[PDB]
Amino acid sequence: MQVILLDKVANLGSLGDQVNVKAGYARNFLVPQGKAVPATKKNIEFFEARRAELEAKLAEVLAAANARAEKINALETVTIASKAGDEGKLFGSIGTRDIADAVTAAGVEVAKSEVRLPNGVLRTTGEHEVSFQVHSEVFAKVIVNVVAE
Amino acid sequence: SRVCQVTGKRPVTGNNRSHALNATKRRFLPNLHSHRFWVESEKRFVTLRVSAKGMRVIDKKGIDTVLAELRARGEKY
RNA sequence: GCUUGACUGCGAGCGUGACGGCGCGAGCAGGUGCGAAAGCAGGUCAUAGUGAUCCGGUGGUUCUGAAUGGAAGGGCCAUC
RNA sequence: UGAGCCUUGAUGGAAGUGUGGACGCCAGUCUGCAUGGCUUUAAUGUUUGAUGUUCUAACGUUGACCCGUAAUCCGGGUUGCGGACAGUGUCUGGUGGGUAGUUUGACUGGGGCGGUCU
RNA sequence: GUUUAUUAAAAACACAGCACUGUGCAAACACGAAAGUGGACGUAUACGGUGUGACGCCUGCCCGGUGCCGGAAGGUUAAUU
RNA sequence: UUUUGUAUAAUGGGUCAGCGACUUAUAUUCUGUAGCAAGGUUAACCGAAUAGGGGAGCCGAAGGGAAACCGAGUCUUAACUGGGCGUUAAGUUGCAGGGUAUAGACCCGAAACCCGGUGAUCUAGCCAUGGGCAGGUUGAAGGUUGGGUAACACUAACUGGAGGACCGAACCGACUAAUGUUGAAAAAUUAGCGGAUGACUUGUGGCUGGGGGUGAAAGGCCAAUCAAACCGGGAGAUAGCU
RNA sequence: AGGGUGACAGCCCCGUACACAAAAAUGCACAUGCUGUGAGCUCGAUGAGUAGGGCGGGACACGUGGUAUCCUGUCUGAAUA
RNA sequence: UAAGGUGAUAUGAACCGUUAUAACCGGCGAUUUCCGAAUGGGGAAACCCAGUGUGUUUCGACACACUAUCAUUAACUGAAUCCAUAGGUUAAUGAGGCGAACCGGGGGAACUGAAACAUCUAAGUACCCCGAGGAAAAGAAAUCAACCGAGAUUCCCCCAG
Ligand SMILES: [Mg+2]
Ligand SMILES: [Mg+2]
Ligand SMILES: [Mg+2]
Ligand SMILES: [Mg+2]
Ligand SMILES: [Mg+2]
Ligand SMILES: [Mg+2]
Ligand SMILES: [Mg+2]
Ligand SMILES: [Mg+2]
Ligand SMILES: [Mg+2]
Ligand SMILES: [Mg+2]
Ligand SMILES: [Mg+2]
Ligand SMILES: [Mg+2]
Ligand SMILES: [Mg+2]
Ligand SMILES: [Mg+2]
Ligand SMILES: [Mg+2]
Ligand SMILES: [Mg+2]
Ligand SMILES: [Mg+2]
Ligand SMILES: [Mg+2]
Ligand SMILES: [Mg+2]
Ligand SMILES: [Mg+2]
Ligand SMILES: [Mg+2]
Ligand SMILES: [Mg+2]
Ligand SMILES: [Mg+2]
Ligand SMILES: [Mg+2]
Ligand SMILES: [Mg+2]
Ligand SMILES: [Mg+2]
Repeated sequence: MQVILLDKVANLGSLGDQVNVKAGYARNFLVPQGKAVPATKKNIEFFEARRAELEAKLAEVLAAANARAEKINALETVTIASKAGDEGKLFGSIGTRDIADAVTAAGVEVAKSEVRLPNGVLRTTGEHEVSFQVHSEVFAKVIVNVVAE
Repeated sequence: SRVCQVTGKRPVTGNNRSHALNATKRRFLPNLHSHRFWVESEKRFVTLRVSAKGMRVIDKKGIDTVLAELRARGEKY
């Protein structure tokens, strides 16, 4: 008896792996109790067509907006900035909605603080390029231009 | 009626056969068991009287398919 | 004392058995021992000391060998 | 828990103030513990058999209940008790005059006993 | 009391009593290839089997043989592998 | 008829009539006879049907050797002076007959063995439900009461009414004798005889079925039978016997 | 052919040879209607708890033999032109 | 078809008939008690007892017809358990039993033969059981052959005791 699994299931389980299980355990518990299925071949494809239409399908459909930064590779228009202070140095910080005020008209409009660099956010020159939260992987690139008024 | 509901197996006759080669009428009979099979296609327990082998047949072909026959052939279940 | 004739293949022609069979036999062929030679030796002075057929084993032998080549198995000679 | 494989400690960022186990060539030195400017060895993850607990989900219920059903059968269902035991098929060793089929010689001054049988 | 209906009525059978032995209940046992059933609507003061055969006084020795009971070493030993 | 032998006092037969036992089929061989003859002859089938067709095939003209194989020879053996079996006699197909083979194989006869039915109207045991026991004895427990004891014990009357209790009819049995024994009767009659409130007796109906029942156990009973019932069947079992 | 008729009948009777017959119900043939029914071509597909195997039996003339082939009660179990 | 007729033992009686409704033969129909598969229930066959819908110038009661079981189908209903399933009622089809042999299948002896007997035989016989047709069964190659080739099944004759 072989059968492929549905749910987790201990000492073997794996949401759809290919295990070989003792006769009885299956026709007596694993099924007629939803947790696996006779590896009827009609199935080893029926439940492999997933291991293809998925683990190489929707793991490639993850690449549709590379780095998300596609044509933002020449910096964005510096509407305002992000602030300044201390008569030369820096002093004022970024509100829970204040690194957009500059890049405040490019892509789309939002307003949340997925803070990435848990430091006092270095206070010096002004123009930096780290990454910020763009997704579960990639990043982005733009700059910051202060205002002299 | 020692008779496998799935496979048709009933008892058969043969001899025994000593070293002296003595023929004596005997019977071979099916390893029968009668089991509670879960259908779900019917959300119920159909209990067939089966031979290990019948059970293997069910384990392969598939219950819904076995139950297909019988019904297909008039049998109860 | 020297030896392996307690040889292999055969066998005119006798015996004795209802039969199965048993028995005696010179002589021919090959090969051998003893003897200077003539020659003797196919066990033991003779007559008891034994068990058919089947089946099976062992050795030898292409005789056979189910499409063909082989093989298995069968035959034949020896033997258990 | 017997045996294989994978491995991280044994055969094939210095010196000093400090430690468990030992075939240690008979008197070593280590194998590790702290620090201080392919073949002889221990535990994991395993794979593979043995033994043991317990589980439940096959299977038993000649406990209780529901319904079919005005029913001491049956079936279904619920619950409880057991439980992969028990039991049953196939194979197998033993026992097995309970049952069966048979055998159990001839000669012989009748037969048997004795004796005899080439 | 019983018995050989038809050549045997007895000293044979049976009996109450006694003993051994098995049986925890879905009992043992028994009819039955089974289902079902007797035992028993009983439950060890019960149920079966075997022997003895009111009662009195009593029932010694033997466990080699055969039968049966117990034995978690060893030897030998089936299917299977 | 059987026997060494039978008037035999050994078998069979009262007598007459009718019936009653070596057959049939297919093979196979031999003899007789017929045809053809180194050949003879067809089977199924066809058919124009006892013709004709059909020569599949069978037997025979060649054996020897286990065989390969060789061949009027061949085998034995290394080979045989030789040995064995062969080469020198005509087959074949009908027809009648003599034997044999397989078949019931000349006829009749077992005790039995196997299969499948029928039978508890007799009997055995059990279940249900019903019926029956004249008459006469004995007189258990228990109870009352007196006597009696410190109280119990104990004791006498009475009362009571047990019992596989007694005697004895019906009823159930069947110990002895005689009769009978081509019976009145396929188990009785007559005189005696055991039980007779019980482990009694009996009516109706029911259950148990053959290696099975039932059995207070004799191998007893299961429809006049029982160490394995009756009926039909295997079946013409088999019979080296008569 | 045969049968009968007062004894044995071609010509006495009934028949036989031969030639003939059905309103009806049916049988078989064809021809047609009805309901069906599927026909031809091209591209496909091609029988798994199966074949095979262990064990036990059974069937093959074949009695486990050196024993192929077949069925299968029991345990198992392929390839895929 | 007809000039004779109402079967027979079996006369007689009373009748029918002669040119087409005597009789006689054949085709098709009517009727066809009870018992019997037996089917409303029962039952010791030919008898007992119902229920439901009907029907009577005398619409009590007594006549007529339906009402067995099982399977398939449908409709209506409908549990434990709310849906479902089970179950229940009804309706329409069908079956049921009988009976020669031949046939297919399930199971399957013994005497007997082996001059005893167990392997072996008798024999897959007798017998029992189920099933079916006019026939049954089998059948169009995972067959044979044998290096040429055959071309399903069945049956017969040889091959060959
Ligand atoms: Mg015996
Ligand atoms: Mg004698
Ligand atoms: Mg007495
Ligand atoms: Mg008597
Ligand atoms: Mg007497
Ligand atoms: Mg007792
Ligand atoms: Mg005694
Ligand atoms: Mg005594
Ligand atoms: Mg005499
Ligand atoms: Mg005389
Ligand atoms: Mg005389
Ligand atoms: Mg008395
Ligand atoms: Mg008396
Ligand atoms: Mg009298
Ligand atoms: Mg009676
Ligand atoms: Mg009698
Ligand atoms: Mg008889
Ligand atoms: Mg016979
Ligand atoms: Mg006879
Ligand atoms: Mg194919
Ligand atoms: Mg009726
Ligand atoms: Mg009736
Ligand atoms: Mg016999
Ligand atoms: Mg014999
Ligand atoms: Mg047909
Ligand atoms: Mg070809």
